[PDB]
Amino acid sequence: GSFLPNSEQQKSVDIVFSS
Amino acid sequence: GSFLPNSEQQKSVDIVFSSPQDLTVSLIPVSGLKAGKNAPSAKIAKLVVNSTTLKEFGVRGISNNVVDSTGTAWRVAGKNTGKEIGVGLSSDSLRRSDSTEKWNGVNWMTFNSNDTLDIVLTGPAQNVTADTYPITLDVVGYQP
Amino acid sequence: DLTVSLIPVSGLKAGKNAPSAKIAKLVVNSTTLKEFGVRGISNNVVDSTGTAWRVAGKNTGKEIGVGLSSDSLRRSDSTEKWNGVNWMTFNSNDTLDIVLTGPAQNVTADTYPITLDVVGYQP
Repeated sequence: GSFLPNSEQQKSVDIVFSS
Repeated sequence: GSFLPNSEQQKSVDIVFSSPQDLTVSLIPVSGLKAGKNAPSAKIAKLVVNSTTLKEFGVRGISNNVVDSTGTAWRVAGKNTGKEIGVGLSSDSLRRSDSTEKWNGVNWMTFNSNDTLDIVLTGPAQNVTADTYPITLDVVGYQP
Repeated sequence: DLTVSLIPVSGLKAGKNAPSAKIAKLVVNSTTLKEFGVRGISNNVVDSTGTAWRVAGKNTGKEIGVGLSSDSLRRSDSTEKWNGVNWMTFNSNDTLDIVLTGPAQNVTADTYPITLDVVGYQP
């Protein structure tokens, strides 16, 4: 049993509110 | 006693520990978001995580202000205004976890690789100033 | 002569595994020989009888400790010497367990080979 740091992954996006 | 040299044999077999390996990830901003008073739990992004050789994916929000013990709710600042909004996994998404795991102590909520999850404006209705708000998530393979 | 079967346990899992988890069953049968000796064969044998050794992930290149289980070791008839080399002996027509030696080994998600040498012994 465990976590796989081997496949840890980071992701970023921009959320846009218009007005 | 004696050993029988002519009876000596070598035998070999393979042992396999499996299948946890890898995943792919995608984070899609929701179209048509409008400044001002928003609906409670308004959807703002869709998270996709995909894989064959894994199943329980873990996810946490990453920011300068994470507000719960699993990192599934946090606050983010607008680029142009610096105003903060509360974001996190939707209540429906939270209820679809596979587990609540403690990476050597650090908590993560876990989800089936291949599911989509919703990121929403958390809490009661928020009044959101027009701006661009960055969101960052960390995703990881969990394995029982 | 001897008839030898070495049977992998199926569905094993990665990361923290049980201390001493069973990983293979050794089956040695004979109509003629009362006993056999057995040693693990690898690039890193770790005790004087060759009943504990290390092996590694074929794809990831990382190690695991393997060997006869403590129960299996306690079934030995004796430890004998063949021109000075120790071989633990066991009754033929028996099975023995090969296990993950040591603590909850963090087994990496891979395939691992095991090789044993088995020899007939007449007491």
